[PDB]
Amino acid sequence: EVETFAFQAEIAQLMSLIINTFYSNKEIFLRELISNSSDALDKIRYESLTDPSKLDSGKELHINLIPNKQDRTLTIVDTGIGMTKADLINNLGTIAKSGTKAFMEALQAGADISMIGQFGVGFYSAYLVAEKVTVITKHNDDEQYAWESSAGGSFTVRTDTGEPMGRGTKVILHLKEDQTEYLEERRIKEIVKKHSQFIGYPITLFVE
Ligand SMILES: CCCc1cc(-n2c(=O)[nH]c3ccccc32)c(O)cc1O
Repeated sequence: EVETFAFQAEIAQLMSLIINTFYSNKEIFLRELISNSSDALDKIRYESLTDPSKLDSGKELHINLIPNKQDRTLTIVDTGIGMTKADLINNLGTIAKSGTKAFMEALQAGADISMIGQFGVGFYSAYLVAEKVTVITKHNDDEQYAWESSAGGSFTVRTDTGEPMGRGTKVILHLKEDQTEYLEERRIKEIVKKHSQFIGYPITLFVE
């Protein structure tokens, strides 16, 4: 059972802009995804202060970076609060309609694509380097779901019965053929040190 949805016009326009605009500084996609993981981890940390049972689905708060050269994928895994099915469908928990508007207005006032995260739509910077993105998530209040999109105006949502996660979100980037540098250990280390050196959770870079 696969459900197919149309992106709202503003989000489809944002995705087309990220895919078709000439912009060389693509590495910022990783900072944006680590930042989103950190926000998810802050949220489960805060909720767990008053209700420690929210950590029954996993006490470890961390971020893993998993490159796979054979599949040409870079996966970012976190054990944050996760997302419900309703949040996935509602632009992955983002204010994507108003955020896209504010980002578009900023771009005309002197901003560049690297400032995308300031408008709450940093997730979509994944399309600077990925031809397809799969988001697997598990929130304490819902079942495990997989969201997927190759852009083109639509996304799918399905239940995910393979590999239960416990709690959190997994973003799988199916890299564009000319963006395989982001699977190289030295390149990932460089980007984490440059843009994410002070994140408040352990970031483990897996090796092959
Ligand atoms: C999948 C869209 C963006 C994104 C979102 C999340 N995320 C969640 O899964 N729950 C969140 C609650 C607050 C902030 C970000 C959250 C994440 O853990 C990683 C991630 O890359």
